[PDB]
Amino acid sequence: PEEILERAKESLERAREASERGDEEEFRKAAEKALELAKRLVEQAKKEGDPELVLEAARVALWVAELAAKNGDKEVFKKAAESALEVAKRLVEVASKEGDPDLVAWAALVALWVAFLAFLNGDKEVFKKAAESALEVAKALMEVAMKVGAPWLVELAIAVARAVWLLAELFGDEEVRRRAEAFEIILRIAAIAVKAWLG
Amino acid sequence: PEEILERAKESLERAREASERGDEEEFRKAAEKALELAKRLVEQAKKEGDPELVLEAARVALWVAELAAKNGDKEVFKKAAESALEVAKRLVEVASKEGDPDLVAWAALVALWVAFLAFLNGDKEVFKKAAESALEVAKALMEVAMKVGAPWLVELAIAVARAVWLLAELFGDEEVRRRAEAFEIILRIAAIAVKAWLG
Amino acid sequence: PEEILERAKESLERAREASERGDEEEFRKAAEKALELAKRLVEQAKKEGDPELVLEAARVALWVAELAAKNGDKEVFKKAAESALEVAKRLVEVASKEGDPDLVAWAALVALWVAFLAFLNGDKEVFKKAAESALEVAKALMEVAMKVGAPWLVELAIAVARAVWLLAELFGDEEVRRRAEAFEIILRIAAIAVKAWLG
Amino acid sequence: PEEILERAKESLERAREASERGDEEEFRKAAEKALELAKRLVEQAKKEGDPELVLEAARVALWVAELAAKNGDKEVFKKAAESALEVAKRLVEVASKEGDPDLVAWAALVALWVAFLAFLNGDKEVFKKAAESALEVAKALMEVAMKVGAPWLVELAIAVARAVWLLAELFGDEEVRRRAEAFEIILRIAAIAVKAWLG
Amino acid sequence: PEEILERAKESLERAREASERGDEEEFRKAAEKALELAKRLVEQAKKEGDPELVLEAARVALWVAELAAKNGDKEVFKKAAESALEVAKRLVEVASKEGDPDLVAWAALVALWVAFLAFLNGDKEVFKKAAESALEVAKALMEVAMKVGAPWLVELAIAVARAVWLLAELFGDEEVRRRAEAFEIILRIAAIAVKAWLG
Amino acid sequence: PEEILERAKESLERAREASERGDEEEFRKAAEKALELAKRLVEQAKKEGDPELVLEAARVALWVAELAAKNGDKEVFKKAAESALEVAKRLVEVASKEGDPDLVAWAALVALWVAFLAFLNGDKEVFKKAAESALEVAKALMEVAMKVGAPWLVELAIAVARAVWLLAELFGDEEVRRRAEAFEIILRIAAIAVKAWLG
Amino acid sequence: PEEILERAKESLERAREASERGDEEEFRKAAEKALELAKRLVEQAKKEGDPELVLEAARVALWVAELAAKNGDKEVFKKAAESALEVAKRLVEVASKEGDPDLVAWAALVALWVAFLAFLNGDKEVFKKAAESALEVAKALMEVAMKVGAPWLVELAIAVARAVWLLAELFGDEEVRRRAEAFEIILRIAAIAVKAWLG
Amino acid sequence: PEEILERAKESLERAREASERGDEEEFRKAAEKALELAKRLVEQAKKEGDPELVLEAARVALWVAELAAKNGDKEVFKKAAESALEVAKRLVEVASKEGDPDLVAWAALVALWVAFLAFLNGDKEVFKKAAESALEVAKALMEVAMKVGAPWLVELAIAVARAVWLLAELFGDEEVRRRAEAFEIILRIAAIAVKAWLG
Repeated sequence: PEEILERAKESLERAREASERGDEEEFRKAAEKALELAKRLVEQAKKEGDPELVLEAARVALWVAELAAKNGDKEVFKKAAESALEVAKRLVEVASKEGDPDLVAWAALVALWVAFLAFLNGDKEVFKKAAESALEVAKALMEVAMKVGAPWLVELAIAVARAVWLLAELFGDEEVRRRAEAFEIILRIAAIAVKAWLG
Repeated sequence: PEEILERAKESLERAREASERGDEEEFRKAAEKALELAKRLVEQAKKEGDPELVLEAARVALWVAELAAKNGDKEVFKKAAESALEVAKRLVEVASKEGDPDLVAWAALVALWVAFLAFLNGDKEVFKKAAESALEVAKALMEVAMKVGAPWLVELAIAVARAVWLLAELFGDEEVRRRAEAFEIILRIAAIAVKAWLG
Repeated sequence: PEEILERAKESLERAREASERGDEEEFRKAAEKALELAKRLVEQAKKEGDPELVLEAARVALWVAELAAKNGDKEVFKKAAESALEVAKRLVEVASKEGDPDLVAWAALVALWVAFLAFLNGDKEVFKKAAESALEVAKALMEVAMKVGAPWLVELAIAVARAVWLLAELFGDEEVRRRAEAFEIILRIAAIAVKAWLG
Repeated sequence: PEEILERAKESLERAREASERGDEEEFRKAAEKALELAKRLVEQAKKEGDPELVLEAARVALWVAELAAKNGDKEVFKKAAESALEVAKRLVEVASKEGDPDLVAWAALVALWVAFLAFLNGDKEVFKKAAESALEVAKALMEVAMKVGAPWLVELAIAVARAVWLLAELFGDEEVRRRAEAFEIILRIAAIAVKAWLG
Repeated sequence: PEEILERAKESLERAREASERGDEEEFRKAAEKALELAKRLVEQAKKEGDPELVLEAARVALWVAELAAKNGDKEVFKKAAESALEVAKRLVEVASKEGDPDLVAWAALVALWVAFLAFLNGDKEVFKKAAESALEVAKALMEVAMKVGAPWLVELAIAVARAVWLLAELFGDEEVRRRAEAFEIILRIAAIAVKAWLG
Repeated sequence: PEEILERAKESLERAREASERGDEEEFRKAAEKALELAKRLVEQAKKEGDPELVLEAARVALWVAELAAKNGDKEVFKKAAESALEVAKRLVEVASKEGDPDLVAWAALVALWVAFLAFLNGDKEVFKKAAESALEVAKALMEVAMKVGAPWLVELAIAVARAVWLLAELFGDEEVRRRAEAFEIILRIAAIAVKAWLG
Repeated sequence: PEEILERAKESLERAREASERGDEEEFRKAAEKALELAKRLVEQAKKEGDPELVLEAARVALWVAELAAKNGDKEVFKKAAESALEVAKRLVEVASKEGDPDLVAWAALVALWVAFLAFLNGDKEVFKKAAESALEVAKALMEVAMKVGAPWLVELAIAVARAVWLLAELFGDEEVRRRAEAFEIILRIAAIAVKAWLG
Repeated sequence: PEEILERAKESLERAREASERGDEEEFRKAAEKALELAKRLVEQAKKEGDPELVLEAARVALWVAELAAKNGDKEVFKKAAESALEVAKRLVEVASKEGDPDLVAWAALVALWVAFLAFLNGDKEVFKKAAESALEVAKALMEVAMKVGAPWLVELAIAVARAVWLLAELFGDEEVRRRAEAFEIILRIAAIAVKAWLG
């Protein structure tokens, strides 16, 4: 994972330099190499039981995504966002498996950041994918909160729902906005339930 | 119940894989097998006096329902929601029988989640069924609260009424909305009564 | 009263099964048998000085009423609501006779529940009867509060007035709404008087 | 007074039964007999120095008035309200004579209840008479408060003024409403004066 | 003063009886006799240094004024209000002479009550006279407050200004309203000054 | 100063009697004699170092001004207001010379009272003169506050600015209103500065 | 500096007398002599290291400016305001050199007072110069606050920004208003930074 | 760095004098010399590991930028702002490298000040560059806050986001405004996460 991480970082540097200079071939090549290396690192994380590696792969994926938006190359941006959301899902899975809150919060932040990058570039499709992943992460976040105490997870989940709603508000995807509003309502109910259970 | 639970879980995995790959025959087959197994597990729960089994069958039913909405296959979604509401009713029954609050709260959450899935898919019929079941659960929730103390049940019941109202607001079923508003009023009254009684 | 109560309960079960299956003859027959048995039980309560029997007869009557609304058979629903309001009046009478607050609160809740069932079915006539009975119960509630202390009865009475007003608001019976608003005003005055007297 | 009270109560029972059955001759006869007996009891109260008798005569008069409104027989209702207001005036007189607060508060409540009965039946004339009597009672209430301490009388007086205003608001007698608003202003001033004096 | 007071009281009783029966000659005769006797009593108060006599003469004058409004005889009502305001001025004078707060507050209340009686009868002329006298009393009230401590006089003065403003608001005399608003502003300033001085 | 004060007071009594009777020659004569005597008394105050004499001369001038407004004789009212404002300026001067807060507050009140008298009579010219003098007094008030502590002077100055603004609001002199608003802003700044300095 | 200060004061007295009498030649002559003497005194202050002399020269300049506005002679008013702003700049310089807060606050007040005088006379040009100098003083005020503690400087700076904004609001120079609003925003940020740093 | 700093300061003095006198050749020459010297000083800072040198170079760059806006020479202003933003980026880099909060806050303030200078001059291009750099600094600020404690960094980051939004509001660059609003939402989420993590 260490050599993998360093190679992925150097490829990200290549991609940033190619974006500043204005390359495409090296741009997409280093980008997809970084995503392949990040997926390989995610594989290594589960084969060797390391959660932090998943988070770092997510961060690497996020960096690649941000670069695409500055660059604007959508063809690679979509692949990067798909990778980032998949890594977020894997993070949720391993966190619910182990019972570690911080991983869930990082998953929620990764989902929301993919959403924000979409909102910046203006890609309604990946925006919907991101919002769906974020609401799913809110689900799993409330569930973990119920499982392992940590009341602040409840507040974080409600706030993530509100954030998804407001982001859909600015962008305009009323479908996503309706999903988010209904989810905030039902999550307020579940929140009162879990708070009473634990506290 | 254990082997039953594992078989139902594996059938749910089959259904999820069939939904991602895009199957229908295996999709509906594994789905209805999961519902049949969940109903069998509900039977086993009462024949062997286990409440938690009812909750797990509800969760399994809920998972199947969510999948239908992602999939969109309404013909199975309606059966799944009917099963989920019936399991919620059984949960209310056994909870009022024993005097266990947590079961009632889980029933309310199951009803509201069926409602939210309906709101997502946009099926006004099952939405009305879900809202009615939820208000009934609020009734039984206030009743138990009066029976076994636990004041937080009162707040949960009022909040469930408010949630049903707001969900009907977003969807638009003004009939359900009127039922919910009137129910919130009369429940505020009953709430002041029960709070004075217990506290 | 015990055998009477069990027979009334079994008749209620008959009525529920007939409503689910879709009967009318057995429906109305078991319903009117339940009401006759509940009135007989009310008789037994006074002849043997038992208040709780009155409350249980009220509950049985309420159950029959709810069933009519799900069923929609108005011809029996009106008789059931008339019975329920009469039982509420008897409850008020015996409570003011003995000086027991809880009975008065249960009377208020029974009146409001008859009102809510009317609002559900949409029968303005019985709605007016229910609202009148509820305001009368608020009168007697303030009176008892003055008699036997228990300040919370004051808050309950004001809240019942507000609830009658809001229910008339949703339904639309402006006459009942005006009665309720005027009654809330004069009850706020009486409330300040009684609070100063006792506290 | 005791035999007088019992005879008046039995006549009230006659009147209630005649109202339920639908009589007029016995209705008005028992009603006017009850009012005559209540006035006789008021006479007995002053000739034998008993304040509580005045309050009970007021209550009896109030009961007769309520019955008229349910019945709707205005020709007797006006006489009943005139009697009730006169008894309220006598109560104010004897209370200011002795220096007993509770009697004044009961007078205010009697006046407001006559007003509310008028508002129910819709008789603007007696409504104006009632509002005038109520404002007069507020005057005497502030005066007693200044005389015998008891600060809560001040709050009760201001609240009675506000109640008269709101009742005139619902009914519509803008003249009475203007009287009440001006009276509330000047009573707020007098209230600050009396509070500073006593406290 | 004692025999004078009793004769004035008996003349007031004559006037009340004449108003109920509907007299004019005896009405005006007893009224002007009462006012003459009250002025004689005011004379006696200063010749024998008794402040309370002034207050009682004011009360007697106020009673006569109220009666005129119920009666509506304006020709005597104007004389009564002129007398009452003059007695209020004399009360202010003697209070500032001696340094007794309660007398000033009673003067303010007398002025406001004359104003309220005018507002009832609807005589804009005497209304303006009353408002002017009330603002003058507020002036002298702040002055005394500065002289003899007693901070509550400050709050009473500001409240009297606000009351004059609101009364002019309901009646409509915009000139008086403007005077009152400007006076409230300058009195808030003087109030902050006096509060800082004393406290 | 004593004989001067008594002669000025007697001349003021002459003027009041002449105003009630309706004189002009004696009215203006006693008025201008009172103003001449008050100016002579102001001279005596500085020649013999007595501040209170200045305040009493101001009060005498204020009394003359009030009388003009009741009378309405503008030709003398303008001279009286000019005298009063000049006395206020002299009061500010001697107060800043000695360092005595109360004198400054009395100056502010005198200026505002001249303003209020103008607002009553409706003389926009002297109103502007009064507002200018009042804002100047607010300046000197903040300055003294900075000099001799006494934080309440700060609040008094801000309140005087607000009062000048509101008075200009009612009257309508938008120029004066703009001056006052700007002055309130800059005085809030100076107030935060002085509060931090002292406290 | 002492003889210089006295000569400048006497020239200011000459200018005030010439303004009251209505002179121009002596008016402008004494004015420009006062400004020349104040600049000479500013020179003396730095050559002999005395900050208070700068403040007194500023005050003298401010007095001359005020006089111009009462007089209205713009040709000298502009020179006076230019001098006052330059003295304010010098005050800021020497204060930041030494590290003395009070001098900075006095600079801000001088700038705002020049602004207020401009707003009075209505000279948009010098108004813009004053607002710019005031915002510059706010900059240096935050900087000193960061340098020498004294948190109240932060609040004073924010308040000066708000005051500049409101003054531009009343006058109408939307450009200055936009500068001030943006400056208030960025100063709120810098304020949170400095508060966290020090406190 | 010391001689470099002094030479850069003297060149800044040359530029200020040339701006007041109205030069262009010396203006741009001293300006670009100052920027070259500041970049050389930034080089020296990293080659000799001194963070404060970076901040001083930023301050020097900021001073040059301000001067351009007063001067209005855009051709040099753009280069100055580019330099300032690059220095801000370098400051963020070295701060995240070492783990020193104050440097990050200074970077945010530098970015916002470049933005404010742009808003003053009205150059939408550099305004967008500045807003982007500021949001990037907010990102790195939250990241450091998570890294090295110091909760106040969280509040500073949220406030910087709000400030960028409001600045875009006044100027009008709705694109930048949308970026800022979305960033504030996602930063509120990240803020709740980091606060829960640390505190």
